[PDB]
Amino acid sequence: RAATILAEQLEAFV
Amino acid sequence: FLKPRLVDIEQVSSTHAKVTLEPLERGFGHTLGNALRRILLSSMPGCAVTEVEIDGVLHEYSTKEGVQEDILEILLNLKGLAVRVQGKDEVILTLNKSGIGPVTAADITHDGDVEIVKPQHVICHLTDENASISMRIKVQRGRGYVPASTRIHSEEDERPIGRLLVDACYSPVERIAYNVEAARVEQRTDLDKLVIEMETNGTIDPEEAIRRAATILAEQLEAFPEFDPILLRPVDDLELTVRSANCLKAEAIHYIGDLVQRTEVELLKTPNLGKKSLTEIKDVLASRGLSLGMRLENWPPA
Amino acid sequence: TEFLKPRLVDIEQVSSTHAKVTLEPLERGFGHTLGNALRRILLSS
Amino acid sequence: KPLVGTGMERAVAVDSGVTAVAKRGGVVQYVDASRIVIKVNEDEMYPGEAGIDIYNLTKYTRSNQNTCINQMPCVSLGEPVERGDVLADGPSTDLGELAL
Amino acid sequence: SVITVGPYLRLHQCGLPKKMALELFKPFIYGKLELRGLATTIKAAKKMVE
Amino acid sequence: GPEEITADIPNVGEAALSKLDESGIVYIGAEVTGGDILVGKVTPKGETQLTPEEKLLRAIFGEKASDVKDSSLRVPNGVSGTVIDVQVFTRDGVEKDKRA
Amino acid sequence: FGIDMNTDYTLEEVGKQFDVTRERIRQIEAKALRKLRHPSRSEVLRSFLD
Amino acid sequence: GVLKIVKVYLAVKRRIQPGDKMAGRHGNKGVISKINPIEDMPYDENGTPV
Amino acid sequence: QDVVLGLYYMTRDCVNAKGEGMVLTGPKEAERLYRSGLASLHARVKVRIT
Repeated sequence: RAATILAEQLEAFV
Repeated sequence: FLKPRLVDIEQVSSTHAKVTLEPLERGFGHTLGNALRRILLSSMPGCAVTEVEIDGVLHEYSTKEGVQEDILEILLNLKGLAVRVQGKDEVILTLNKSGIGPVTAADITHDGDVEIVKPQHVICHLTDENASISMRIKVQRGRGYVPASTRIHSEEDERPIGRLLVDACYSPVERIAYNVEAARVEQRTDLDKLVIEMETNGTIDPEEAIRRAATILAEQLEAFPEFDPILLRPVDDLELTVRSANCLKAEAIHYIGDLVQRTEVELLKTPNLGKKSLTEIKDVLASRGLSLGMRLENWPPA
Repeated sequence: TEFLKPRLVDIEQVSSTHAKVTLEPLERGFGHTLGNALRRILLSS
Repeated sequence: KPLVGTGMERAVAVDSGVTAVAKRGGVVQYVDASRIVIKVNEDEMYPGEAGIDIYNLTKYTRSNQNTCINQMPCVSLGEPVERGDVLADGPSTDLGELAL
Repeated sequence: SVITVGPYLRLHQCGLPKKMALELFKPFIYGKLELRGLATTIKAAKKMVE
Repeated sequence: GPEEITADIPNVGEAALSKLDESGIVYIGAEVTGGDILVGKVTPKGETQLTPEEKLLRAIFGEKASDVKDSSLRVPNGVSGTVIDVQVFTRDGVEKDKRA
Repeated sequence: FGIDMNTDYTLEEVGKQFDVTRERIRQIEAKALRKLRHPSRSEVLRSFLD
Repeated sequence: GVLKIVKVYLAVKRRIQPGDKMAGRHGNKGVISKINPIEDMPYDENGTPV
Repeated sequence: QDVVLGLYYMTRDCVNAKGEGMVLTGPKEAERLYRSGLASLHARVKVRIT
């Protein structure tokens, strides 16, 4: 869930 | 749980630009920013020149008559040549010039995917009226730093001794810096901004780099004995004549295992094999304890 | 120019509330960025 | 080059034979990685033979320590040179100074 | 050879260069290589590590 | 007997004999590493005086044991570079080889 | 050959020791080496040749 | 005794690796320990690493 | 040397700093307070230890 927050933060790029 | 996104991308030069990110929560500017800096510096597509064959040059330690630059100097200059390609992973260019005067990067023949970011870039100078240099500049694409020394292991006949290998400088990124300033969006308690000011050679667009960076970053989150060895050696290890080797390869005989299965009958029925060639093959096979018509039954295992 | 993903992952945990997880193959310099960004997020957020 | 210097490095570089020093002032007729040919000014020139000073630069060769010893031209085609000027740098020398 | 730091090391260990360890343990490597059957004979082992 | 610089070396593959010219000397500009043969050299040693198991081995595989031992100069282990020069010295009166 | 034995014996001597002499023995050897020539037998000895 | 001599001249290019000795002009010696990526390098506010 | 300067700079106190005087359940949230930049490494604090 921690790193999932990270993945959510990147959801507007990749 | 607000996710960030990008905003104005300010290009101040062909060299470098400042990309900005608006919606950043408490402390996330640093967490995202430094991690982005890392991937940005480390892993990025690059097209840096690898192989260079020059005119009369056997090694990089000679000097060509008519040019004040030493050959090693010219290689070192080429390594600093920034080019961008589109459809080709590896293209080869051709450089040609003569007469008195500087040879720039615009003096090369222009190809389909070739884009020269620095036409003024100096490869080498020309000191005499009649003095000419031709070279093939083999430019391939890769990631990270690939020195010339580790490039030779595979080998596989780099015999054209006129070809000097050069260290791979693959990477658009020169300098990356990230500054977080408090960013006030109309209504919100407190949010941060991310100003990533990067430095490039122009061969990569800022949006593209900033994109792939977080692409990879997220991409890491995806997880949170009988018989003779001699039978599998290529026919080239038999060291036959060019003719015999080509004939055998034309008959679908690529390894020693394939050859030792064939009989004299069958080989003589081929369109290109005479008695001399067969004599040679029998000789080289007998010289290593092998022959024709050898059965190994079980071709092949895996 | 394909990339590298980790193929040996093992979580050795002591008791219940404590855990030590390890990941074998990471490209050079990826271990620090991953380790750190996740630590920052884990603690601070 | 030493970024932080003394002012001696120039003397050490030049006084040692590593660098190639102009015998007589003039202009450079030819500048190659191989050789450097200088057309001597008439004042410093002798009456007979006319002549130009041709310096043949030492290229890659074995040193005593099994290092490399090589010279590079620091001058450009058709440049003013003065007597006792550095025409070419030896190994570990920059523009008449000493870069170790 | 010349020595370096290696702070990551535990007190009970030391960093040993690849080539050095190869050359040093050469007989052991031969023996093990033909012990598991990776090498036909000692000669083959020599040729392998060479 | 007299030693030879010839490119004919007992027990070597084509990969080994590739880097040498017809005379047995490595080409200028050819990049080499440890183990590569720089100069093929061979010295006479006759009647090798083998043993029974060796005699069986040879008779099985049909190999003529050469009367010449391989003294060839090869790149020292671990060092890798490019050959920039080759010099051949010959005794006055001895016939110069092809390469020389 | 002299394998695990003192010196070695002429084909005729080997013939005297075998009670069946001359050309006969010369043939066996030829077929013996032959059996050792082909691999799975010869792969072990082959690596001995460098 | 020597009939002929062949001198080959090699040019080897080595850059820098751990174990090499480096020093300033002030009598401060040292040996390169590890070669660190640009990524891990301490950097100023300008973003220029050291 | 480096290590002892480390433990010295770690274990030490200044007169005033972040989190001066506060109280924490144990070393765990002490380090948790420090690493988040909330509390200074050296600050006078009462903590429950076992």
